[PDB]
Amino acid sequence: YEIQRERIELGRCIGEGQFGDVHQGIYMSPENPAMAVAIKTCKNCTSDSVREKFLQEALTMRQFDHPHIVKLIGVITENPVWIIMELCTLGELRSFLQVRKFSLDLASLILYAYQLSTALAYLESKRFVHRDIAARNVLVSATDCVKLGDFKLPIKWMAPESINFRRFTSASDVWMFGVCMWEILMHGVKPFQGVKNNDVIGRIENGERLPMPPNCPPTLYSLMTKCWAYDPSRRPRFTELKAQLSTILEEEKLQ
Ligand SMILES: Cc1nnc(=O)[nH]c1Nc1cccc(C(F)(F)F)c1
Repeated sequence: YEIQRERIELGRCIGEGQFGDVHQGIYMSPENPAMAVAIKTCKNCTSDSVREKFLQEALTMRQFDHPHIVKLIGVITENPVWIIMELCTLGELRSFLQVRKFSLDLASLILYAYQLSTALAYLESKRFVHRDIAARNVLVSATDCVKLGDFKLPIKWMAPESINFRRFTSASDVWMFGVCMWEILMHGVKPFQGVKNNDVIGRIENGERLPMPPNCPPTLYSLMTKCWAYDPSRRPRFTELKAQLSTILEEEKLQ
């Protein structure tokens, strides 16, 4: 997986990552003389601590093979350290939804939820817990294809047991997925706008939940609400979410 730096032509900055800017570029490879790629960079990669955390993402992504999870292409492990990834040419999901708010039909939004559910059912099948499911970590490969894209706490997305006890499980991922579905159906609006991170848990404990997005199907909102059961053992698994989203999608496409 090590790639010679001379094989990479760094292009334009496409966005911001947790560790530094992400660029588009070209990988001039034996298999493909002009492969379009994304290049993740890391500020302060001279710190062993930071570099270990950065490159851990690449190690993680290398373990997965799924149509809706972004693929690792390789790494450059000399300063400045870079991770070379599959390029998703339509960019981050939140930006995409906000810009295309009035060009995306409901069927596409449900499709995106469904595709993410397929990725997360796959991770569940491997007993992998993601811990940070949110629209900010999803990328758009085509107008009909989204992918999970990325391996201070995201309190507004977290399950109550995660906030209270720092416990993350497959069940907490489902809660976060519920929030991510809400985000999609809200065209990339963040949950709990105007609320302080410290006041989120009080509202959750008081039985409050994110409201039904405008134009959201009732079957779909009901599914979200099931993801947000206080007791983790009452939340569905991703196999059930995927099946229900497929039926909802098909009902929408028949409309
Ligand atoms: C990991 C990855 N793989 N393929 C990509 O095409 N982009 C990626 N990451 C990423 C992270 C943050 C922001 C943005 C951007 F450019 F805004 F979309 C992209």
